[PDB]
Amino acid sequence: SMEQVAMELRLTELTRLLRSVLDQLQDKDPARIFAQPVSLKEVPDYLDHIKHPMDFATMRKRLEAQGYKNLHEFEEDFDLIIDNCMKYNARDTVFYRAAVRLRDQGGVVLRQARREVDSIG
Repeated sequence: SMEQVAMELRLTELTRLLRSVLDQLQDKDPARIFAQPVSLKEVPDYLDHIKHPMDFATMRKRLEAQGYKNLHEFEEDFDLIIDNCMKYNARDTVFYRAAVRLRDQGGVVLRQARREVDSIG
């Protein structure tokens, strides 16, 4: 139908905007701490601690399959990256501190993304 196509064009445009948001968030991780999944070869107990692991490559795969229907879903995955790290790693670690900085800096980007998504519909 024509409606399905219009819906698909909106999803494609949301995907465009989320790709730009993802790129901007990932620039706030210059150490690439959150770039890839935590390795189960190197942290064999990880899934005993963290039930829903997340990282920027896994988000990018979902994104390019147009798997985020709305900004809320995308933010849920970003929040998992941060929140998983702040539980697994202690406060005094480069990892925890990297998450805090990513959270704080990403807040600004996500604030304007919400306005853009609402604004453009």
